[PDB]
Amino acid sequence: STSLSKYFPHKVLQNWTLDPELCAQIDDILQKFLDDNKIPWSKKGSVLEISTKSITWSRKARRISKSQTSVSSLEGQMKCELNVIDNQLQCKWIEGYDYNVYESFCSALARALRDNKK
RNA sequence: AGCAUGGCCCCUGCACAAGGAUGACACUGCG
Repeated sequence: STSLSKYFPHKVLQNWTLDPELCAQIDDILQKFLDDNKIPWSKKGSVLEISTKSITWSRKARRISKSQTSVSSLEGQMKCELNVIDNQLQCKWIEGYDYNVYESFCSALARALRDNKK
């Protein structure tokens, strides 16, 4: 009953159920989301890799960029894999130490899924 | 899939704050 991770993030796979019309539009939704926020990504087979060096989708990030700030970046690096298995969209966190960037990306992705579907 | 704690995506906001909305959530505590 060891606890060497008594406060580490214990959720690393995020899943979203997808109806037929989501399953059909998942590709255009994903491309829009990723390219409208300038998010680096590449195809690694049946899987997408996202490698970010800084948060670029946050409202805070928009405030920092659209404003001339002394530091024009909110850094924090993270890698994650996007997949579709069993009519579910999965995002697995595969690299990084800051969980908040990965959960921030997940929250924005979830918002994208609710918006471009309704 | 309760209550507390917390942050996340979105809105207001020069910064720090403080709100608002909302859905997906989560470290641990009551247990």
